[PDB]
Amino acid sequence: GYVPAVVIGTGYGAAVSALRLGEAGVQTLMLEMGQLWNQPGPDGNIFCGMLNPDKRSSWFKNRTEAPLGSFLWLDVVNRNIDPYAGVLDRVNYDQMSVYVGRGVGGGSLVNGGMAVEPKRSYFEEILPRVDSSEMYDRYFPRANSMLRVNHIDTKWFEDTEWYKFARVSREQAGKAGLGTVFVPNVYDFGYMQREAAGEVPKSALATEVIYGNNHGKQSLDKTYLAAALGTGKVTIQTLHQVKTIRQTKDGGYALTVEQKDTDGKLLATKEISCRYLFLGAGSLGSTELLVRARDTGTLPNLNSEVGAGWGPNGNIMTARANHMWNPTGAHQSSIPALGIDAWDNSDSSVFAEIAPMPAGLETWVSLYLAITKNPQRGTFVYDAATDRAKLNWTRDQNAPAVNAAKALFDRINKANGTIYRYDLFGTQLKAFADDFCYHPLGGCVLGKATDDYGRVAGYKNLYVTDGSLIPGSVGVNPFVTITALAERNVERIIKQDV
Ligand SMILES: Cc1cc2nc3c(=O)[nH]c(=O)nc-3n(C[C@H](O)[C@H](O)[C@H](O)COP(=O)(O)OP(=O)(O)OC[C@H]3O[C@@H](n4cnc5c(N)ncnc54)[C@H](O)[C@@H]3O)c2cc1C
Repeated sequence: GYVPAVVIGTGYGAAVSALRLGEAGVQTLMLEMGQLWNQPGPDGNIFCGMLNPDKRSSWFKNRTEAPLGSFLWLDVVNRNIDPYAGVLDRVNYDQMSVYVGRGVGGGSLVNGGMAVEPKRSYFEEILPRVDSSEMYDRYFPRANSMLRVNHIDTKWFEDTEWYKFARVSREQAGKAGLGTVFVPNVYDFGYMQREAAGEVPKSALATEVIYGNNHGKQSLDKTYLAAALGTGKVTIQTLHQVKTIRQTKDGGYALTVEQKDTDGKLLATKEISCRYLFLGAGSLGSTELLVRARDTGTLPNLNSEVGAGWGPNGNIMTARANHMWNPTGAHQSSIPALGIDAWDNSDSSVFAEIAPMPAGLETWVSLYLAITKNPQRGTFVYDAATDRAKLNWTRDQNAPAVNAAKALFDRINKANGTIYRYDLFGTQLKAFADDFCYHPLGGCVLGKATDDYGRVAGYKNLYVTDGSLIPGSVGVNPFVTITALAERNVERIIKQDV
C-alpha cells in the first residue's frame, strides 16, 4: 500500500531522515532487509561474541569467519552454520570484500562506535560545493549530540589493563615522532568502567563488537531510530528487502518489496508506493537499486554518474610484532580508544586506529586500521544476467593506499627496530590487507549523481541519504559525516520539497 514517505534501510542516513520526517508530521515507513535485534538467542544474549560465533554472526553464510587480523587465534572457534539473517554481511566482489551491517540500525550494530569529525580543510577539499560553515557550526554538533557521542576518562584509560594495547602503540609511535589522539565513541565509557569493575554485564570487555554488542554501545536503534518511533509518525518493517523502484504513472514511486523469514524463505512480494522516497540502503545497497533501475528501464532518466566514484575510504589493515618487553595484554577492550593522526591532506596522509585484538591471550601483536588518501575509484556496473551490481575495483587500485600505510608504519618500525607480521591475512606473506572495506563510500556521489542535498538527478521527490553520497574518502571513520550530512540534507529537503 501507500505511505507518504518511504525510507529504504535503517542505517545512519535513513535514521536521520526518518526522525526529521516524523518530527515534520510526515508518516514514514522504513523498510529494512535485516532483523530487529531484540530476541534473546540460545545463550540468552541477542548477539554472539567474537569467541562464540554462531549463525547470528553472518548474513547467509555456511561457515563463520574470524575477524580480519585474528584468523591465527580465532579460526579454532569457527563452525559450520545454517544460512541465516545474521548481523554482519561480507559482500564479495571480484577483488574487494565489503563488510556491512544487516538489521535495524545497519552498520551501527556492528561498528566500533568511533565517532570522528573530518578535518575541515579536508571536508572542503572533497565537497567544495557544500557550505562548510553550516556543517561545522550546526550539523556536526547536532549529529554528535543525537548520536550520544562521549569521551573516555583519561585517568581510567591510563590505568586499565583493557587499554594496554593502545598505550603500547602510543609509546612506539611516539619514538617515530608521531602523535596519538583519543577517539570519541557512542559506546558508553562510563558503562565500560563499570564492566571492568565487575559491576555490570560485560560487552566491550567480553570480546563483543563486530557481531553486535549486548551492552554499552549506543547503536541507532537506541538513538535516532528510537526517537523516530517516538514521533508517532514512523514505523519499521523488517525482513523486507526492496528489489525495484519505478516512477508511477500517477505520481510518486512504487517499490517491489520481498518479505522473507530468517531462513531466507520468500513469504510474500508486496507493492509499496509513496510520494517521497529516501534511499538509505548504504553505499552498496542504494547504488545497486539505482543502477538496476537505470539499466532495467524503471528509472530511465538516471544519469551516468549513478554507480561511479566508489572508494573504500583508503582502508588498509596491517600489524607489527612487538618486542617481547612490550606485551599488548591478554585483555583488550573491543572498542578502540586511540588513533595515530598522521593526516595532513597530502598523499602521504594516514589516520590509523589502534585496533584491539580478540585473542584473549598474549600475542605481542599491534593491529592497525589505516585510513589513507588514494584517488583511485571504482564503479558499480549492473549485470542484467544475475540482476546484481558488480563493483569494478581491482586490487592494484589499492596500491597508493598500501604505499601510504607502509611509509607511515615503516617509520614506526625503523624507530623501534620492529618488523611487520606477515601471516595474519593468509598463508602467503602479506603485511597489508588491501582487499577489504569497512567504510564503503560513494556510488551516488553528492553533486554528481545527485544535487548538493542528495536529490537524485532526473527525478523529483527521490533522495539518497547515506554513504553512497560521499566521494570515496573522508579521512576518518565515516559515520559522523554521514549523519551530519543527512541532517543538513533532510532539513533542506523538508523545507523546500515537502
Ligand atoms: C566492522 C566495521 C567497523 C566499523 N567501524 C566504524 C567506526 O568505528 N566508526 C565509523 O565511523 N564507521 C565505522 N564503520 C562504518 C560505518 O558502520 C558505515 O560507514 C555506516 O554504517 C554507513 O551508514 P549508511 O547509512 O550508509 O549505511 P548502513 O549503516 O550500511 O545501513 C544500510 C541499511 O540498509 C539495509 N538495506 C540495504 N539494502 C536494502 C534493501 N534493498 N532493502 C532494505 N534494506 C536494505 C541494510 O541491511 C542496512 O541495515 C564500520 C563498519 C564495519 C562493517
